[PDB]
Amino acid sequence: MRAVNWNKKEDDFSLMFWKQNIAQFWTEEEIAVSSDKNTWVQLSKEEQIAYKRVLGGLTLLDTKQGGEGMPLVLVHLENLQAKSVLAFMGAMEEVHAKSYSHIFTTLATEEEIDDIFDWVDNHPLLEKKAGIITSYYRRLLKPEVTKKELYMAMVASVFLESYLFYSGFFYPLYLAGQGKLTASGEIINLIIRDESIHGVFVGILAQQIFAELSAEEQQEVQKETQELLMELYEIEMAYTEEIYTSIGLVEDVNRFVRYNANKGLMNLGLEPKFEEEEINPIVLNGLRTD
Amino acid sequence: MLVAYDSMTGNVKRFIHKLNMPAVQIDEDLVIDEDFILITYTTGFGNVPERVLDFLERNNEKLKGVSASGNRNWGDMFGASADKISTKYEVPIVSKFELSGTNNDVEYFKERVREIA
Ligand SMILES: Cc1cc2nc3c(=O)[nH]c(=O)nc-3n(C[C@H](O)[C@H](O)[C@H](O)COP(=O)(O)O)c2cc1C
Ligand SMILES: [Cl-]
Ligand SMILES: [Fe+2]
Ligand SMILES: [Fe+2]
Repeated sequence: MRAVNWNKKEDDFSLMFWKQNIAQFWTEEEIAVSSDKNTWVQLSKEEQIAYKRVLGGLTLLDTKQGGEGMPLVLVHLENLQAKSVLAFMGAMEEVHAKSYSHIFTTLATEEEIDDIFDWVDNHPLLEKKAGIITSYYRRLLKPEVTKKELYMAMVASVFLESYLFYSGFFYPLYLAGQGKLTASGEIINLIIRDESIHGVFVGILAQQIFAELSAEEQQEVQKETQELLMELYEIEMAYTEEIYTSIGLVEDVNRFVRYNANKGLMNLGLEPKFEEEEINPIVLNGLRTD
Repeated sequence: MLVAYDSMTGNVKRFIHKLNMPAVQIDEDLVIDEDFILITYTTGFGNVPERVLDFLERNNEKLKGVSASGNRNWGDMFGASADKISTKYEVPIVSKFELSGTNNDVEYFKERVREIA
């Protein structure tokens, strides 16, 4: 049985991601939110509800990715250095989830927070969305898994990392880019650079597996990947309608979802599927805090 | 003009392929004798990849400008590798683009290279 030996590299990129996770972890433990109360009380009821709800959605996706997607992906990799990178990425999804709790606590009473968690738990569209992605992970709960199964879990995982989070990421960036709730925005910004490197690393792992599939196996997972992408898109358009119509931002969000979907595909080595458009400039300004 | 580049996960490589310009992946032995433009990617906290820093120690005399691939998710560190090389060798930032670039970025890059020559 093999022990991880860092003195003989198993690939060319694992060590850099190892280091990089640790350096981002470190920047995340410096300052936090409270100053936000001033702008939080200036938002309408509908805005505060959208925010709480998206953050609820983010926390659900972080929970599933730390508690399921990273562990089940890593438990089958034969490359022990990459497996260590993932264990650490997996833990970082838990740190992010805990950050969302911290933001919640500085913005709502324990009773409101609790209602938001009840809501996320019982919300059919989030169940469905989380349910589709995690069905790729659950398929790995067995002693031996095919390359195809494992490739599809990695595609699912990058669609989560680089694409599904962005329908909720939109709002805090959009507000912060207007100088509202910018301390919470700074936390999200940090979380977003973790998630971007997670989606790059898993997408490298994916492309290695894909290179070992037969031509027939490649055509099959390419089909499933395009299906999964658009099945998710269609769920996202519906989710976007539920959360944002009250505040008039539905087509802004939808366009940001396309923009990120195309980044996720590119993490996988794939061509973009949505028409290419500039990033929302107010969101860009939110990314440009500190 | 000649384009020297570095790519770790393929994005920069995919962009140079849309270019129709002669272009070469840098390595440690490489010397470039003509004017060239560098395309780099960007590594953590807006930095220049080590291979690029080495290649410029030996090849900056002919460097006429620099583009960066990055990801706007990095905020004010988006593409910052171009800023650091631009400052360090007093050459123009040709452009910054995300990932493998959009057709606008490609067209933009070419126009900037004429303009710069
Ligand atoms: C570990 C890591 C750190 C990164 N840091 C930055 C950054 O600081 N600024 C930036 O704009 N992009 C950053 N990126 C994004 C890459 O520069 C971008 O994906 C680039 O297209 C990759 O080029 P390549 O595929 O040719 O290697 C980073 C990516 C990784 C994996
Ligand atoms: Cl990226
Ligand atoms: Fe996360
Ligand atoms: Fe992640």
